[PDB]
Amino acid sequence: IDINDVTPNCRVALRNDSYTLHKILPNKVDPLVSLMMVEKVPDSTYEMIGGLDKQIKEIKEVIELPVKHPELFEALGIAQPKGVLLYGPPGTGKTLLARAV
Amino acid sequence: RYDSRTTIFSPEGRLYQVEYAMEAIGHAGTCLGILANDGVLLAAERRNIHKLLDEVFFSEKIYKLNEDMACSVAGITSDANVLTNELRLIAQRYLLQYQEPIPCEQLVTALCDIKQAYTQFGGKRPFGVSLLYIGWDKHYGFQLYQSDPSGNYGGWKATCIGNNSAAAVSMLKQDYKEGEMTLKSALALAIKVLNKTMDVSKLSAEKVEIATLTRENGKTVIRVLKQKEVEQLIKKHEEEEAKAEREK
Amino acid sequence: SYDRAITVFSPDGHLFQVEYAQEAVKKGSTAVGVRGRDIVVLGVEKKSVAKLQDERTVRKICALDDNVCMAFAGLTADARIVINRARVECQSHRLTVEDPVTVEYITRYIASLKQRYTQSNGRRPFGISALIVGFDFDGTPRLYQTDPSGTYHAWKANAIGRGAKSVREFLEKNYTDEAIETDDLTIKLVIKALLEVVQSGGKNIELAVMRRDQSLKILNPEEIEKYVVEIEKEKEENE
Amino acid sequence: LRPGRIDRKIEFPPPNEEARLDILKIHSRKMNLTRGINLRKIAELMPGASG
Amino acid sequence: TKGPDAASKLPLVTPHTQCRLKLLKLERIKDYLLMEEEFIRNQEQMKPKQEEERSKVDDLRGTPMSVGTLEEIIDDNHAIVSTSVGSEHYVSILSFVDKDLLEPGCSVLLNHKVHAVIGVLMDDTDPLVTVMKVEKAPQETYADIGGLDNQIQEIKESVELPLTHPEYYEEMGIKPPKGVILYGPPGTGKTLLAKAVANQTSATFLRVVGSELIQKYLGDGPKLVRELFRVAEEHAPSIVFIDEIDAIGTKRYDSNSGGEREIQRTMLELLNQLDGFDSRGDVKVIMATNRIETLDPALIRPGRIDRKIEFPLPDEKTKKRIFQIHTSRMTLADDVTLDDLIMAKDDLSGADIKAICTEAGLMALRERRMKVTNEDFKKSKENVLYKKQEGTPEGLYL
Amino acid sequence: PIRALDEGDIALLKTYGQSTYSRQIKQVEDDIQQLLKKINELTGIKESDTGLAPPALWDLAADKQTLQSEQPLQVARCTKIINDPKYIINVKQFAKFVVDLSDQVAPTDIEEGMRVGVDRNKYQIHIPLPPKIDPTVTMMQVEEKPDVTYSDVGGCKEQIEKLREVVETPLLHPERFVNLGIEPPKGVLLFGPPGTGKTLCARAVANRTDACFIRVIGSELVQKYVGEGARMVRELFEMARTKKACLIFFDEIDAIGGARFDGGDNEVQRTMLELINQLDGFDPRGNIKVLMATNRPDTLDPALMRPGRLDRKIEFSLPDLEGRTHIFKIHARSMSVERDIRFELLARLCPNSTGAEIRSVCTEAGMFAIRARRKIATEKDFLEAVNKVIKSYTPRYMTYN
Amino acid sequence: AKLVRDAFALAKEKAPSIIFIDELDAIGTKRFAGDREVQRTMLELLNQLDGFQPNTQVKVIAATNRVDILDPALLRSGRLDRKIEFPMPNEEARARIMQIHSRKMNVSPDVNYEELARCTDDFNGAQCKAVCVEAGMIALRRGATELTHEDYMEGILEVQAKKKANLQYYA
Ligand SMILES: Nc1ncnc2c1ncn2[C@@H]1O[C@H](COP(=O)(O)OP(=O)(O)OP(=O)(O)O)[C@@H](O)[C@H]1O
Ligand SMILES: Nc1ncnc2c1ncn2[C@@H]1O[C@H](COP(=O)(O)OP(=O)(O)OP(=O)(O)O)[C@@H](O)[C@H]1O
Ligand SMILES: Nc1ncnc2c1ncn2[C@@H]1O[C@H](COP(=O)(O)OP(=O)(O)O)[C@@H](O)[C@H]1O
Ligand SMILES: [Mg+2]
Ligand SMILES: [Mg+2]
Ligand SMILES: [Mg+2]
Repeated sequence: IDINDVTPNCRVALRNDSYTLHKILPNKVDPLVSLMMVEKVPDSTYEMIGGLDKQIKEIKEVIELPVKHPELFEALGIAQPKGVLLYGPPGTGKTLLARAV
Repeated sequence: RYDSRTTIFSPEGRLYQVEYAMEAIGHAGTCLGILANDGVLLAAERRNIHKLLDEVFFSEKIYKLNEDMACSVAGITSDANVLTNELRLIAQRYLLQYQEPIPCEQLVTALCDIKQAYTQFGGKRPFGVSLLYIGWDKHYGFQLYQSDPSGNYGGWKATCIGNNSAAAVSMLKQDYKEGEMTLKSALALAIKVLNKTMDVSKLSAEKVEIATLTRENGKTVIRVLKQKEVEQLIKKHEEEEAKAEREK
Repeated sequence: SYDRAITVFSPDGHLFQVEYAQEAVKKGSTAVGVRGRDIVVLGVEKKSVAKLQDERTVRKICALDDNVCMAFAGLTADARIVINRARVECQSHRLTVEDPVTVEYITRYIASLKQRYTQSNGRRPFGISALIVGFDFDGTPRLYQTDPSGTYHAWKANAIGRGAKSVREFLEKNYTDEAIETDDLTIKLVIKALLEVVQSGGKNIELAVMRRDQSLKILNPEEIEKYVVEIEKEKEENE
Repeated sequence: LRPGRIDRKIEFPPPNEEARLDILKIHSRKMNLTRGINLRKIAELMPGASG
Repeated sequence: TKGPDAASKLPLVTPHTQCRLKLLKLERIKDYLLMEEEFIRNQEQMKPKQEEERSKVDDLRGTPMSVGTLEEIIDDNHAIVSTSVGSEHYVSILSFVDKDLLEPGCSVLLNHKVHAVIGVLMDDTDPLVTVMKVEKAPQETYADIGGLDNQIQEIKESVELPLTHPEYYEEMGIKPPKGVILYGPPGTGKTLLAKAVANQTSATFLRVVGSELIQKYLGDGPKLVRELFRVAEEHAPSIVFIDEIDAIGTKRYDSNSGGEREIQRTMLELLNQLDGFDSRGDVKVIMATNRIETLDPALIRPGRIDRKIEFPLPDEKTKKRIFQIHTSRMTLADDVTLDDLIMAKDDLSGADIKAICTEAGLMALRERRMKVTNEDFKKSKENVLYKKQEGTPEGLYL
Repeated sequence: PIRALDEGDIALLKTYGQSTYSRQIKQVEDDIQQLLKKINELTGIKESDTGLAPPALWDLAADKQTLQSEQPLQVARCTKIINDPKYIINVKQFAKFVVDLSDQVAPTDIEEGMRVGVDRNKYQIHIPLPPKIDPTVTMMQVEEKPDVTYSDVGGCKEQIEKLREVVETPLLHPERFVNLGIEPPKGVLLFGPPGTGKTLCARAVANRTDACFIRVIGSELVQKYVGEGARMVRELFEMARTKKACLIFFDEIDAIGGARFDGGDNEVQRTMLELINQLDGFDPRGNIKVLMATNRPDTLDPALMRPGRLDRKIEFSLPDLEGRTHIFKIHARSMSVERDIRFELLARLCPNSTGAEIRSVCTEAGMFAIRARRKIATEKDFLEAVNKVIKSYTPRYMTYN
Repeated sequence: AKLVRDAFALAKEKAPSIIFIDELDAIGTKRFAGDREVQRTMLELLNQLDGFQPNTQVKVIAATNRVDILDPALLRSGRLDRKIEFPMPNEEARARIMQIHSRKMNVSPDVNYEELARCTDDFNGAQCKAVCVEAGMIALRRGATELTHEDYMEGILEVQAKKKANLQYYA
């Protein structure tokens, strides 16, 4: 293990006898924040969302285009949009679109 | 907060109670009036359409104030009744002192002054009644006036107050031909506006009330359309909608 | 916690309700008034009334007497009542004393009514600041401003309503004896002062012009158009 | 809700007539519909469905 | 002493536009970078005494070496060191430890077996504090702010000018303002002016959120604040930026809750460090709040926050400057007359005068155009200005 | 009708445009970032300083001799002595042991309650140790007089006189109080608007305290572990008692002295209850004059504010006109101001402003004089500073006159 | 719990002993991880109280400024039951307090302690002693060898931080 790979707060493992580092180990993540990472993708798909073509395109302009092709924004000279907010009457399809994304 | 009483001024200088009343005026049923070259008309929506309710007056929202005036209502029932009674009293008092009909704007200003006095003196809640005025006078002829809970009136060619007042007013602005509307065209436009101003489809005749002001041989007859002519107008609008969709 | 009653003094001796009422005057259409040797002008901005409403009932410049006119700001409901009471007071003063009501007297009565309304609870202060201008002095032009509080002041040229600070700054740096030496130049000064506050075309400025021993003359849009054309010509000359 | 933390606020109005028909088709794909099951009439019977 | 640990930053490239002059500048910077890399790579390789002393010291020290707290100094070769588990040990002080630094409360380094003191831990800074230190300076400089001139001048006189030209203040006899509060509507340029100051400043810059100063444990909050200010003082010229101050600076009020009383205690520790017994030293505090009416009067009183810089919503000239700044990179078309959108009613902020730019770019992308047009800007404004619902009165006033 | 982008459209957008230099510049930027990271990793050390003395200072090969010969000794306190005598020793938190002395020490040396060292294997007592002197409590002392004297505090003649009568006069001249049978108040609670100058008076007292001055850090008294804050308060008051005529300053007493409520603060409340009985109750406190300050006196527990613990309650009101003028002169003594500056007008233009606001106005006037390259700040600069500092933070003034 | 048990055992060993648990609120807070240890300390005390053989030779006296915060179980029947109530001193109480705490000082025989008691409504014993001490200190300020009634009134003013001035409307 090189000293350059041990960044602060890296959760190393130390040998019991001499306490020498022999591994880097995955970084510690608070137990409760781990459950917020979507490991199993939901079943909702875009074709299941109807009547929201404009909304789907608008959301993909921020969730897909900036990350898929950042060079377009770099050339255009505009900052990549960061966040998108969904609001409307209850049961209109916001969570469905979130699952589809 | 600064809405404990009407007399209290907000730091920005807003009568919070008056604004609250003017916002609450939106709960009232939709009413509108289109000024036409030959007269002016009013349209109202009967929110209560229960089968067990007997229609005895036929003018729940449209009242006759003078021989040449009439004013629709929108707002609290008790406040509306008090305001209409005061309007009749003011008009008849003016007739008695001057022996000629009130020139409309005088009655509007008197009612607005009463409402302003209520919104100023402490211990009185603002009149949450916004009522449209129509009438003809020797000075300016046909006029339509809007009264708000704050006493701020204003001349208007076509306005709607109550439910979805914004949409009705906007699409009246979109399709109102200044100085080229006849009473028949005015009624057609009023029915068209009322059709989508209310969620109820088919614009049932029993659910809409229309009154028209006309100048016939110097009499100023106020006529409340009977159900037959209202149904005829609704059928005409339905046929016009079918013709328009024919293009599709 | 001292801003919920008119008759309650703050620890620093402020009648906070009156100060809040002045904020209402701060929210109205600008009014500019400048008095000349033989002319008194009351500038006003129109608010581009709705497409489908009549502007005859939105009169903001009204004459209390045959030779005294006032332009107000603030809420119209209170301004109308103040105007009506001022008219009744002028007709009563004429009745008791045949001499026509002086501009000073009408301004004093308006201030007295406002003060009486801002002196006890259960009576909200009048949220309109009135610029009363008139040749009622029988050969002398006078202009006054009645604050919503109740104090009046004699002003050669003052501004009320939205943009009052900018219009006052313009008037201070441009109102000189050479400026108002003639009626036309006084009207041009009024138009120029109101132009910085109201950036728009014609019909957005209503000018009430009163000459000595005359009646109010609400200038038609064409005349304001002619004066704006003249001012544009002057600006072109400067460049 | 500042235009730097939230850039795009997409509204989600209750589906209109065609939107309601599309939603009905989406959720009726696995259903065993019968001839004469016109969905336009059903959608017309839902004036303001939440979706 | 421990002079400033100023953030590192590469020089700035002026062309911006992808001209060959920018290519030459970047090539020169890369050449010097490769220069340094080659020099330092050859040094150790090209390299072929103190080794004996180092070996002896490390063999006496042994590994691992425990880090403990020195409780007292009994003799010149004996001290009481309390291990991390709270147990006190009467260990022997070895010769190779400067007795000058050995003071009560310091973190001593001990042998694992005999526990004999072998060294004194100097930094021992709380890891939650060493993170705050700004190492990579943000790229947003002063030229990246449209207008906010008066504000820039005030912030410079408070945090920037005093270091560069202290002569003026020394001769005038006035101690330069050592505290500035940035308050105003959201999206006005508060955090920006902070980023620009951090970029230009040569003093150590510490960033906090006003929510990381609060710790779950009872005494961790005040101690974290004390550690942060001690670290700032260690690097003499320092600027501490507490954004979102209104998180912990809320008006003190009788709270029947340890949470609230703990937050109030954190605020009290902050205001005691800022201006209380003992001078604050040469540490300048910059705070941002979109709500200054809710801050404790003590925290924002003169002496702690000496310049309450106001950040208003941009005016016409400022708005035109923020359109020029955020459209410079963009390839605008010939018909883009920004004045139309610049007019506005009263309520266009930088965030919008930038989201508007981003939305115009995206709408240009929709039509497959990399050069924006006036229609794109109007549509972007209409789409991105939908923030406030009413915020206005009715047609009452005339 | 908006149409999504395809692969060909993306390729043409990223190619149909500027491509003669864009690719080179982008690659140069990416590789420059990579080179910076490589350099940082290559150095990536910043060797942390350790307490290693100069080479000649230690130069000791007998350090290993002392390490191998000497043995670490756990520190413990002998709760009881048994009668060969046996000793009960509490090893802080480890456990309770019944050990006997090693031959090195004599039985007479070890007394009950004395903290003594013990070997890690048998727990035998080997050497006595001086009684614990807490490091935080000891660092809580001043031992460095701040450079603010009473001449720097203006507009508070009565308040300063009362403070001296409480904390200084009884210590310097006990006779004036003993002769007339007057017990001087042992505590003062400086409560007033923030920025009025309570801490300045405290610093002045510490400057001319000529006794033990202890500044109580509110952070240390509030400790993570239960019962640690009360222990710290009890150690501080013991360290005050061991000295003669000590002075304790409980700065920002509202930090811990909140009103008790029914877990809430709980632990801080326990520490407050410990200070309360220390200040007043059984076991008279002694010659320890307590100085407390707070800008919010209404949140203090009534027990802490009762005139038995805070005997004299000095109110630091906003300075009057004379006080403001004196403050202006005090803060403008060093400023290079002109000779015609009417400090009376500047005092009258700050109606309700503390000394801190006066200092802010003085600094603002100096900064204004520095803006335009002038080395003398004229009265106009002070007027502008007053407008910026007080007035900044017409129609309303129209009514007044 | 160990400390409380040891204290009670020491009280037992000495035959005529009394235990004074002052500031009982610290450990007597109503039942709600320091809470656990404090609840355990309380249980120990409630037990050492019930462990007493009735009318034993050890009596426990406790003090508190807040009975509401006190745990109801502490009072009960076999535990501390004699809730001796201490009221804010009455007129006679305040006068007597002033007399007791003004004994050591040179006091003018012209002092009307009854008037002072009337003038110090809502004053506890500690505040009354503070009033006496402040009157003495103020008398020292003027260099007066002997206290005066006006000095006592000024001390009463100073005890609550109040300042009296010649108002321009109270003539
Ligand atoms: N005056 C301005 N000039 C240039 N860019 C600006 C300006 N105001 C805002 N921006 C841009 O918009 C962003 C948002 O502004 P900033 O981060 O300063 O917000 P803020 O005032 O801190 O608001 P908040 O209260 O949300 O933290 C900036 O990072 C910058 O990119
Ligand atoms: N009365 C005064 N005379 C002179 N300078 C003063 C006075 N009051 C405050 N200052 C100046 O302001 C500085 C800070 O004021 P200080 O810390 O004493 O206020 P405070 O009332 O103790 O604050 P807080 O109540 O918030 O704890 C002082 O160091 C001094 O320079
Ligand atoms: N436009 C739509 N297309 C397809 N399904 C929809 C649409 N609107 C609503 N739904 C259905 O309604 C349900 C609402 O779920 P959810 O997305 O959680 O609603 P909301 O976003 O209001 O919380 C979903 O299961 C979804 O299948
Ligand atoms: Mg949902
Ligand atoms: Mg920010
Ligand atoms: Mg202080």
